[PDB]
Amino acid sequence: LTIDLKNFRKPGEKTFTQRSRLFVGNLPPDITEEEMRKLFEKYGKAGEVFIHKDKGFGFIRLETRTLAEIAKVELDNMPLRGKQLRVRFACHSASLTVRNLPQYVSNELLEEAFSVFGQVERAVVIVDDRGRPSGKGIVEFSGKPAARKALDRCSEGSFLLTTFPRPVTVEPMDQLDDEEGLPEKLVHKEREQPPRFAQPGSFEYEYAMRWKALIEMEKQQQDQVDRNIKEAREKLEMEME
Amino acid sequence: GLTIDLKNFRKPGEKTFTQRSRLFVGNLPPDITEEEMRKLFEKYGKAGEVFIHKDKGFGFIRLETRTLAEIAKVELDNMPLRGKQLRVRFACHSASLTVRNLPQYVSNELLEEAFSVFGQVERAVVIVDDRGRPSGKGIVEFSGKPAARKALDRCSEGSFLLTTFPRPVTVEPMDQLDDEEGLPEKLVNQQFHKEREQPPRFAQPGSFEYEYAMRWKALIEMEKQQQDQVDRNIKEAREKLE
Ligand SMILES: *CC(=O)N1CCN(S(=O)(=O)c2ccc(OC)cc2)C(C(=O)NCc2ccc(OC)cc2)C1
Ligand SMILES: *CC(=O)N1CCN(S(=O)(=O)c2ccc(OC)cc2)[C@@H](C(=O)NCc2ccc(OC)cc2)C1
Repeated sequence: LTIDLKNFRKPGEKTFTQRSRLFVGNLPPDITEEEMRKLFEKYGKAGEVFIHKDKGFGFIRLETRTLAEIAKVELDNMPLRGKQLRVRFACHSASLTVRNLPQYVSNELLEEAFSVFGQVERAVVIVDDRGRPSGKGIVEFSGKPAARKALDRCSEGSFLLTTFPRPVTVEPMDQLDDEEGLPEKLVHKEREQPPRFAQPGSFEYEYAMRWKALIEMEKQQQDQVDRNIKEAREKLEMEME
Repeated sequence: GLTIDLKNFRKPGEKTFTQRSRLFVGNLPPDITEEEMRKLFEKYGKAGEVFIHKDKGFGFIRLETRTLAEIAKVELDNMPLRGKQLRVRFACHSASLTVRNLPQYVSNELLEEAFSVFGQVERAVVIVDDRGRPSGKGIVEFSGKPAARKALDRCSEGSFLLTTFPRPVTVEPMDQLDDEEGLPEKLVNQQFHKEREQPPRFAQPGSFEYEYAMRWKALIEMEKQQQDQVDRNIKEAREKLE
């Protein structure tokens, strides 16, 4: 009910990062940076506010992500001078996936390693439901160039995180919104049928079945690819002794 | 000091007291009671289900809104109570599903009502990309494990069709993954130092690890040029059939 700013932070969490930046769209036309701060003025001070008055949307950075998530629920679809403000988390411009993490790698060892290409805001080695590592990681930098450095250096180079000499793999993080998704308000031939199970003997069944048989050979063939890739890697694992 | 003040503002339509506002609460003092647990989270409104494991030590508590359980998470995690230091996290989801091969013109509400034929859906979502286009994937979250197993089972046996186009959806079990909390330093023996005595660095060419790392690299090079043949080979058959 009543939050103490100046005491509202997850441990280690950094302030005014790209993760606590908001996209505020479907804006009124007379909107200014001054009025932007006014809407979010209860969430404490805000960092940068960039407002594309031509496109009718803008950005504002808050202190912590939870502050922004609070804001996002209090101000989404909020009516402002005729239009309904849409409020979402902004895309991360320097987010990176890391595969082939070793063990005894930790959120901190990652932030330490990747810090060599620029300022890291966050780095987390993703853990399964049993608390163990998956081999995947997240590394979010302060700005684009540090991620283009990290991306490029780790593709041409061989970046080893531990004594074990299998280098890590580094790809850009796909910026997908899996909270709001696609509502009906957005978006007739394709709807004129309901969700149903394709019934045997029908035309739609036969096509469904033609598709599922094509996924089969696609899986069978992929399976032979990652089968001998697996055992080649596996051979390699042996010779290290 | 400066503050924020809220009240009772939840979106309409959004379901409440789902698995997604359930907090795991660990490191409990052994004399913890339910009555005392609710008083603890009473800042954040009346709470739904409260569980306390038999040997005390940990429990769970449904809050109303995911965003409400966020606020309680950061204000109460690491909080001392009777000397112990509470670990607050979100509990896992026991009834979560990813769906692939979605047809176009599917929405959160359609997906939701589609999969209700198997049980109580609490959330559906059509994952979109950076330009707000559907991604072809989606999440379906049920309230109970039996519903999500039913939706799994009936969707590998049959061809579930969400629109008129006869391309059946693919329905897999949501891999439970923590990209929020990860594996901190404090949560990690002897091979530990075997492994951690080389700092992060690049392989220096002409070294017993550069030659090895190159091998690991050449296998990635193969793996990719081989999957492309398959991509090639399948995309040809895919078009034919269509
Ligand atoms: C996903 C996850 O973190 N799990 C799976 C089961 N639970 S839970 O926290 O998801 C959960 C279970 C029941 C419930 O309400 C009745 C709410 C939440 C987990 C957990 O915390 N248990 C610890 C555990 C048990 C067993 C194993 O391996 C055999 C590992 C961890 C963990
Ligand atoms: C990249 C970015 O800042 N966004 C966030 C706001 N929206 S979104 O609501 O579609 C969204 C997509 C992905 C996501 O990942 C976390 C979060 C939100 C975006 C958006 O609509 N950008 C404007 C735009 C400009 C041009 C075009 O051309 C098709 C489309 C959209 C993306």
